[PDB]
Amino acid sequence: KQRIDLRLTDDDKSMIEEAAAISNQSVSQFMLNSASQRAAEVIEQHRRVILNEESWTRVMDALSNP
Amino acid sequence: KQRIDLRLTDDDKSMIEEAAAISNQSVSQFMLNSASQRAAEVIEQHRRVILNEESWTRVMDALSNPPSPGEKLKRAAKRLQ
Amino acid sequence: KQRIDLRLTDDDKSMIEEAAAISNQSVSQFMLNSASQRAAEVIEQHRRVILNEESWTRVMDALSNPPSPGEKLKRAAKRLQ
Amino acid sequence: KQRIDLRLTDDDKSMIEEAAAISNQSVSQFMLNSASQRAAEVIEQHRRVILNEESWTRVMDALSNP
Amino acid sequence: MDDLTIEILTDDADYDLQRFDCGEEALNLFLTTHLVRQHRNKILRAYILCRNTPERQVLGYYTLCGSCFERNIPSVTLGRLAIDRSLQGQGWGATLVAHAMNVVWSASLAVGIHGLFVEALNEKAHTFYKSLGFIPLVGENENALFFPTKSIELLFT
Amino acid sequence: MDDLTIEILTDDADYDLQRFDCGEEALNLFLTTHLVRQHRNKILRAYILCRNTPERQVLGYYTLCGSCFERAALPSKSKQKKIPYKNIPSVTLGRLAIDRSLQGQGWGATLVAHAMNVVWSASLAVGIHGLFVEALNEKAHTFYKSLGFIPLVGENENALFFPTKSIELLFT
Repeated sequence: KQRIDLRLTDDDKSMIEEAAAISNQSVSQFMLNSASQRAAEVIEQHRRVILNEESWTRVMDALSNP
Repeated sequence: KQRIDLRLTDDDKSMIEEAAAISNQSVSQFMLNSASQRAAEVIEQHRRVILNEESWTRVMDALSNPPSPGEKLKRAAKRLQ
Repeated sequence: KQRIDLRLTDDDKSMIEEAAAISNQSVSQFMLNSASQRAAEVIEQHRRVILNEESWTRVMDALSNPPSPGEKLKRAAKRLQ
Repeated sequence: KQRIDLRLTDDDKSMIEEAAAISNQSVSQFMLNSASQRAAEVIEQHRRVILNEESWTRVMDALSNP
Repeated sequence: MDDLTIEILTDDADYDLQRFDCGEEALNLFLTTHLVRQHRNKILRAYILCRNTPERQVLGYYTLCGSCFERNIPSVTLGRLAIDRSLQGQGWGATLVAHAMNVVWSASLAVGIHGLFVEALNEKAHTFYKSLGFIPLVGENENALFFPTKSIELLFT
Repeated sequence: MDDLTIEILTDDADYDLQRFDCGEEALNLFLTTHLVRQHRNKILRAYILCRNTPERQVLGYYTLCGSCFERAALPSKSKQKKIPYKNIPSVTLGRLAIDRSLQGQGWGATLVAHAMNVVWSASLAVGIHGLFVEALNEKAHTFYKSLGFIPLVGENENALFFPTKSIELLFT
């Protein structure tokens, strides 16, 4: 539905083509799936960090006082 | 140097935008780094063979004392000559 | 908002430029991301206590068989009241 | 000796300075070392993939019509 | 002086920070250059022993922070603890530690905390902590000690 | 069938493909699209068994690629020293197919021998310890086993190995 302009370096492109052929995908399917899974990972990590900093905040408040 | 136009769904766009902002990269930066690193590891993992304890043992012993070519195999070798 | 000015040798600047180009980032963005990631990493590491075999055993023992407060510590607490 | 300026947000600055204090460094020293170490990691990984490709090319050339 | 208390750093930064001397240049300088900024950035909570003077003469301090132990299991560590020369040998250090334990016990009722780690630079501090109940640790952790929260709870019964 | 030869695929993509059938449709479809694309990406080297004629129809094919192997985890290695060895070089023969017309005629074996000749020639230009093949099923497994390939067991089951040294022995 949307549109994105991606520029690469003949090395990146050949390497993406090679990996896409290994995994029986189009070059677009490969780029999208790579970005999608990576974005998933990164959001999941960011969620863990947020939860960490909340429990940090909770102990540091408890050590200030009720 | 080169260009690829990806046509993206509106949900995947918002997901990738959140992740690009989390890594403070542009969407294009995020996507190209994701593709380039994933392709590198797909190629590395495709070319490599990991051998468990016993397969490793048999490959090693094969290299130490390599087996004699059997009569069937030699019979094909003399065909293509 | 805030600005940090940084001094570096020619060689350090070239290494940084090469790594930023490989990362498809600009020099400023690469250095920023590098610094904030290493800072976060350092803070998180600083909050973690990594115990070896024996220290772990001793902490677990203390949680199973916790010592009675000693005379000196009892008296300091009493001094608090 | 060259000069590069970076702009942060108070969150990032205070984080860098917590991390600097922790590792017995100044803010300037900390940021420079962070970017240098990371540059080194990135460049060594890139060199690994270039060297893998050089190997691949040698062997694949050897396996072609010899 | 019969008028000293122990308070959280009240974000006033309104304390006499320069006259404090504990005997050790590192702890003095940590007070004068790090304690306030690190308390404000929530890497630690600083408690001050002082008297009810115009400017609250600083006569001792200690720090607490969240931590965890591994190989996440939550804990607190008491990072730094220092007392002015005038107050030494009199058992004021034990008193600050007891007060830090009370802070941690109170917290442990609101949040899971398994115990208190403590940091010991030299053998003087190591023997001091060892004599309050703290369990010595070994190897790469030889300069650290531990006190289970269950023991702190026993203390206040 | 007087005039068969084994040639490396020339990158022009100018052969006659879809009139090829080996009985297993995975190998056939792999030839239909995957072989030329995987060849032009230098993920493999394709060798074509075909007639020495202008029409040049395909009766067989095999693929060669570089590969490397490693062990899962080397234990108790405080013996004398440890110089790690992380990318141990080998060659893999990925897949091999014969047209149904040439079944029961040893052409599988002669193609295997030809691949071994290619690998042995490469042996003198780059260091190559041996030759893995993949055996997807029972017939392929026993077939490769009958040429000297040693089977691997356990999550490496679908793979057999032949040392380069015993390749040199084959061509004494």
